[PDB]
Order: sequence, then C-alpha cells, then structure tokens
Amino acid sequence: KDPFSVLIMGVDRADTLIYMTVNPKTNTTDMVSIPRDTYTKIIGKGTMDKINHSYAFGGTQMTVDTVENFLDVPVDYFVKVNMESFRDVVDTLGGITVNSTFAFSYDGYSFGKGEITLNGKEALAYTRMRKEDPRGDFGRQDRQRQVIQGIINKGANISSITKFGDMFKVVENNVKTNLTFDNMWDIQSHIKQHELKGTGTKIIYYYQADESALSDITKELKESLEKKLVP
Repeated sequence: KDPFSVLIMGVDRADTLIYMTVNPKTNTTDMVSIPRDTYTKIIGKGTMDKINHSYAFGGTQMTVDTVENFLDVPVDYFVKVNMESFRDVVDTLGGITVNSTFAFSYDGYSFGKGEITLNGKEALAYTRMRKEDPRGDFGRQDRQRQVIQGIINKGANISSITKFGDMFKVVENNVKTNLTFDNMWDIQSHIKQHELKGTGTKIIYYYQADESALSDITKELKESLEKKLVP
C-alpha cells in the first residue's frame, strides 16, 4: 500500500520520541528523533512546555497531538513502550538484537560494534549508560530506540499464532500499539535518519529547535508521505 507514519514513544515521562515515515512501495524509511526537553506547545492544554511532559498531562493522545503540531505532519500509528520494563519485555520475547554503532563497557557488560543479541538485563544496561557516550543524550535516546526497535523486530518475526498470542498476553501491559500486522511487518529492520538541529539554553534547562531546519525536515517528511495521483 501507500506511505504511512509511526511515532515510537519510550515512556518513563515520554523521554524518547522517534517519528518515522514508511514508504512500503519504495522500501524507504525517514526518521527524526525529538529530544526530550524540546520546548513546544502541548496540544489540548494551553501551555508550552518540554515535550516529554505532554505524556504526563494528557497521556498518549496528548503526546501524539503535540508531536503532530510540532512537526506539522500527521502520525498514523504509534508504539508506546515502558522503558523501565525493558528487562521483562525483552525476557518475554526471546531476547532481542540491536545494531550497536559503537562499542563500550557498562555494568559488567562489554557491547561490541555490530549486530549483537541482548537479553533483558543486557538491554537495560545498554540503555542506562550515559556518561561514556560521546553523543550525549541523543546517543542514549538512540540506544533506547535501538532496544525498542529490537522488540518490534522480534515481535514481528513470530510466525506461530499461539506464541504471538501468549507473548502479547504478557507484554500488552508494557507495550501499547494501534499498528496493523502489515504495517508492523513494514517497519521491521533504505533508511534516512535525521538530525533535529537546535540549541539548549540554561536560565532551568530548555531545548529549542532551529525553526528553519524544522521547516526543512517538515517539507522532507511531507514529501515522503505524499500519495501520488498520476494518469
């Protein structure tokens, strides 16, 4: 079918936000990571705040509305994961795999560079590391995104109806979604990750996006989401 969009939320509250467009025809995937502190209007209320606080005020629906108004593109589907439960969730699946883009050591483990398989405790540690990541909190957000995408990949590669249903029964408390089967299989792990440019200021830390770069990435995502009507 035709291109759609997915908002990945990692919740604690909504400290990880990855907006992504999928074109299943041209096999393409655009993606942009929204930093936790990004200052914007929270839709439904009458306040501008850190975007990650929208979840604490209106739940999922408020967060998706805030992300839509911020990016000026619609989000069709969402995947919300409670990151504090990574362990349980990754243990309930058969463990997951991540594409670790750089090697480090943390909490007794030494994660190498490449496709590596993680159990629950390893995934939690992989995501809790902060100081030794030269990317800062974009890096931590990227590693949490990696674990969430590994969960998605693992859930999407279950062929057995029974194993999927039992898995779901356990996991649905910590993983919410409105995806279809076809779409979840579409977003399984070419790719185009995006850098949301901006500046952080301390008056009490805030982050504010480059208005102009935001306009550019909104144009990019819009064109990626278009339904072409030709003769």
